[PDB]
Amino acid sequence: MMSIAQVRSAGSAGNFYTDVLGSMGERWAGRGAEQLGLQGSVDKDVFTRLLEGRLPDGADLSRMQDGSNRHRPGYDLTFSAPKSVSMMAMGGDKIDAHNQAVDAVREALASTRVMTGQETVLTGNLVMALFNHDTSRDQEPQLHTHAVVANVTQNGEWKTLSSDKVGKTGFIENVYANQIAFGRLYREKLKEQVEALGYETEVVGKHGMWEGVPVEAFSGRSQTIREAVGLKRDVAALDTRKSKQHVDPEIKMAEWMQTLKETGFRAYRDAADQADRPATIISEPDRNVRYARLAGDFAASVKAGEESVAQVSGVREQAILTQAIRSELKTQGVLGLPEVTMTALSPVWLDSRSRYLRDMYRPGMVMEQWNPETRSHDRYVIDRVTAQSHSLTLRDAQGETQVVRISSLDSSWSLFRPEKMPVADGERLRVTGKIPGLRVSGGDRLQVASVSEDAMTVVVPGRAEPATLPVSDSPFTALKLENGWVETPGHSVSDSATVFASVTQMAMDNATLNGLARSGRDVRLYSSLDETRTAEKLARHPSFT
Amino acid sequence: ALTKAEMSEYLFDKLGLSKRDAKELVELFFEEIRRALENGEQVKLSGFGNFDLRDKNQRPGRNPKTGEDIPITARRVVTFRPGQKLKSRVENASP
Amino acid sequence: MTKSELIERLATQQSHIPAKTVEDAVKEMLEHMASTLAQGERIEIRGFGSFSLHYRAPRTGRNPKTGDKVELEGKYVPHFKPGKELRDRANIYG
Amino acid sequence: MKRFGTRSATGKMVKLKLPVDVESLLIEASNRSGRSRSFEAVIRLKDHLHRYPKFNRAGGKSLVKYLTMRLDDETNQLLIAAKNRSGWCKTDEAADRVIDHLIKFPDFYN
Amino acid sequence: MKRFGTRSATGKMVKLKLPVDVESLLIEASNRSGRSRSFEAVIRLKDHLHRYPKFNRAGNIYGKSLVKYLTMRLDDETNQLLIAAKNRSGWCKTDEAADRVIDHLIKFPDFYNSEIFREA
Amino acid sequence: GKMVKLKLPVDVESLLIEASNRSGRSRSFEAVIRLKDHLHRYPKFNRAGNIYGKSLVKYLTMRLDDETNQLLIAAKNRSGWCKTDEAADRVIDHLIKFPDFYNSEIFRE
DNA sequence: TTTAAATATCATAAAGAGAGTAAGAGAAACTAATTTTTCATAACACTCTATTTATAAAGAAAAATCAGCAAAAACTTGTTTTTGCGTGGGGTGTGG
DNA sequence: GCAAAAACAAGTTTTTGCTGATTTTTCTTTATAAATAGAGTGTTATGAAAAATTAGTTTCTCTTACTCTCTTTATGATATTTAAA
Ligand SMILES: [Mg+2]
Repeated sequence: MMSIAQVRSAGSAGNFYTDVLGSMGERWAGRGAEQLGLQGSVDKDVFTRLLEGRLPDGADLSRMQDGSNRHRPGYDLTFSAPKSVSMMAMGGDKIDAHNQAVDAVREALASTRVMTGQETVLTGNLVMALFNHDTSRDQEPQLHTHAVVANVTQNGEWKTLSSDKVGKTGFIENVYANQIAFGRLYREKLKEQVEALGYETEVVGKHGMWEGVPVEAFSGRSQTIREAVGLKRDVAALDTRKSKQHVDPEIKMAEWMQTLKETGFRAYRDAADQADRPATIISEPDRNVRYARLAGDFAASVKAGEESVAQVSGVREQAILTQAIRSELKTQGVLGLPEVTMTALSPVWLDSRSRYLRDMYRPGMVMEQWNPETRSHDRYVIDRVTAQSHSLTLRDAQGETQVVRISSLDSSWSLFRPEKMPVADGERLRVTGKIPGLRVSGGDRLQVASVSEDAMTVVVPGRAEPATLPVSDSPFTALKLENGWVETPGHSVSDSATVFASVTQMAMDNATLNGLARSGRDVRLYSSLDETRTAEKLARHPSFT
Repeated sequence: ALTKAEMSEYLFDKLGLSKRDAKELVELFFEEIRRALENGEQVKLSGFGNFDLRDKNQRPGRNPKTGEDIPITARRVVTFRPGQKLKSRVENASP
Repeated sequence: MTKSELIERLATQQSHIPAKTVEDAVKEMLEHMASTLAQGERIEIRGFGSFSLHYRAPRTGRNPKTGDKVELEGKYVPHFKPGKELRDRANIYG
Repeated sequence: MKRFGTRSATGKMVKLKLPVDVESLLIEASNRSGRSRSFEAVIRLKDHLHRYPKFNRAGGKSLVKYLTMRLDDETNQLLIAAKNRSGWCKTDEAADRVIDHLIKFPDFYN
Repeated sequence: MKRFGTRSATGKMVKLKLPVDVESLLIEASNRSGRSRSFEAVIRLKDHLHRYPKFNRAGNIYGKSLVKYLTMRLDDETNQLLIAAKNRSGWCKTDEAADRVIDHLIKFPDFYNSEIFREA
Repeated sequence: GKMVKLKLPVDVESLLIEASNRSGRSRSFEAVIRLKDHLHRYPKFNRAGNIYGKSLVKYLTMRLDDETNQLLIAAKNRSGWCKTDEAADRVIDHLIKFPDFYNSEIFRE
């Protein structure tokens, strides 16, 4: 059996895979492995260096994105067999029946992509480190080896192993498709050696799988998975996988021999070897009266306990509606009288065509760079934008300044725009980024009960206990938050929320109407168009009352 | 009279430096001379002149209006000796 | 310090402006001052001082290396009067 | 030059400022070519931006008539690069290039 | 009037904007050729794109005159040539097609698949 | 009888396809136009002979108008032959005499 | 008894318009960033003078910066050129 | 299926050392110029705040390029009918 999984991070696997004498020890192989001069034994530091991108040669395959190395380390090519072989190798059957069997890695699909607007090239070799494991995750006997194939392959130029989501012509696509074929490729060699060793072989079921009585007893993981689940099976396997626990090899042998007390055969080698969505519309022409009525209806909905969401398009219109909503809630008493003030950071979107353009950088805004060493963002405030050197001057919380050329900015930098906002009893807030100290994430709808000009009472969703946040008057310590009473059309999806929306005479477009219905079960739409003339736009899937 | 604002505008027009850049640069240009005179160095601006520093002994000064003698305290002063080139451009600089 | 050292200090403090641009700014400021003096005009910078031209009437003269007397033409000469802040900062006595 | 050079001008629409005595030139060109005023201005701006990247100039001084120019993505990037390279605001750079193209090439049918 | 050609053009159907002064002339040429109106327009345009890859424009001859729209459905090669000319000239696809059709009507009033050109 | 058909042997079918497709005209309209052209040019049409009849005959349809139908009716007095002859034989003669024919002013090319 | 026609009648396929969509025109309004005006307000100027301290005069050397240039180093522009998702999958259920 | 990060060639701007050019610094004795305390009076540079204003973006009404769909003759084949040898 070969189970194939994607390695996630170099730092994880480098320590994980490097960490009864074991099986035999660690190893490595590959037709391209010997080119770098590394064979057999492989050190921990070099293994993690190869996983992150540091080749034994001078090449470097690191790919920095979002402040982190997004390069995929490689693919884990595992090799495993039923409990029969592990029970054999427990006698201590020489182990090599599996090690040489895997040492089928003697790679036909190995290829790299080399453009010239158009192509793959048959490199045909790679560097694969093989780590030998003795038991399963239940510590029950299961001899298997993880052959970690790093995403590093040598046309005389190094490149990552081929991948292509469209076309599926690359190495990884073929390996994933040929999973069962490669499993059956491995399947044969153990029996081929056993034909000289004379032990029993027999097909057991699906896909020609072949596999001594205690074999059923040593399959606790398979039995538990079947009990829990009755392929995407994978969820149960991930959920029920306990972490590795240390066991003394002779104590483990004692436990195995005691638990297998009754059903068995040894005395097998003694003889066998002798081998030789509704909607409703209201019409109000003027913005002031329409917003006042909409906000009053929203406040009435909030008072009775009905879940409601405000909805307008456009930033300025959103601000106006938010002001009206807050005023009407204050009249209704849902929002508390003693308002306070605080600062917050709202994200500014950037991309490749824009982050090298000076026009969107302004003094008074915040820049954060993810420090890979401190594992936190260093916060700066832009003090100067200079055209003569195309350079921003950034000031830290300590007050020192540094000059950075715009051509040297990249995805590691995040640009935020400071803002100010009032807060009172019952205010609704949206988290816009990785808020420190909380598992809350972007878009989450926090609620605040009370404030004391120095700290806030906030209800984290699902925490069921009052968490507290600081009040800050500086960009360097402001929270990545926003007010969440009025949202953007189609921003959030809800199957039951009522959307108290307002639409102008020109926002009736298809996308706005589709997102509006998507935002909730029902919409109490307020329209700028005349009564029953706004209903002309209802020639769509959403229905009237 | 010539003004820091006038020199700032002149730098803006002839070099393109931003208004903040020109203002800060002229203010720093004056402040650096003030600091270099504060710490006792001589400033030799070739083509314009020298800012020598002179140490003065006490003198028997007086109040000219009342005639009462009031001693001049010993002090250190800045003296500007124009160079040869600047004087040539100024010899006929009639207002 | 000389002019080059002054330019170096200004460039070091003003990191964003290139050194060549700072040198050009210093030379242009000096030329502006020299031209304003040549135009018979007064320079006044609060906290630094004032530049002005004073008339010298035609007078007698002598060549001290030989002693021969030579009368000269009347001409203007530059003069400098330090400001309050510069006087306080440059002096080291009470 | 840098009358309003520090401002942000990433938008796709330019409220072109024209002297009242070249608005007549633009209207005449529009009538002769059939193009809308914005079309004529934008296409002449593209032509000038491609032909002359360096546009050193001495810098009107009368009443001004404002017109709406709706650039496309390619013209907007070139114009922003040019305004950053010259220090002028987007309106002034666009007006200078449009006026130069109008005076030098009176028809521009290509 | 004539707008900027911002939108990308890849569809095969085009609404030919012909001045009412020249719609009748195209109908006359069509009954001269024995070909259908729309097919006459297509067969004119596909060869006009061949004869004059570079095409100087007329100076808004009709302008304020009324216009009528004719349904056109082009083939792949004609569509490709038209889009190439549209990108090389900066007008919209409708205006480029209309102007080239008018030019081919004026120059060759009895065009016959590039082998015979004109009689009137 | 507005509908009448043309006896076209196998050999002339390829020539008709070539001439009509290069002309950019449909088969029916091309047939009617060619028939009217041959009727126009030779009002004194005489026996030409049915030489091609040594091949399998195929029919191409057409729909006449009043003018051409009456012209064929009157031309059938000139021959005493069948109406399929009156329609087809002159069409074959025109197809072998004037391919590449836009109008009367443009000659055989 | 065929057969050479005579005249319908469905099948559908280049045509040919009506409607919907979404984006361009053009004059208009809003918004905040840059520019010019207004306005304190303290620094500057001038006078009163008895007397102590500097510095032009010139002119030919020592010498002390400098600037223009030639060469390299940082740097931006435009264009290729490599990568990564995410996958599929037999069991013995592994690979944070 | 496409960005986005990385390599690479191409100028382009900014910095850096060299060496003659160019400007500075020295010395001789003698006259005026300048240096200056306090105080009063009137000017004037100059930074803060405010008002103007203008670049930039968003709005409102209309129009029409571009596409989809509904209708229509047009081309054509299948089909029934018919007069003569
Ligand atoms: Mg393992």
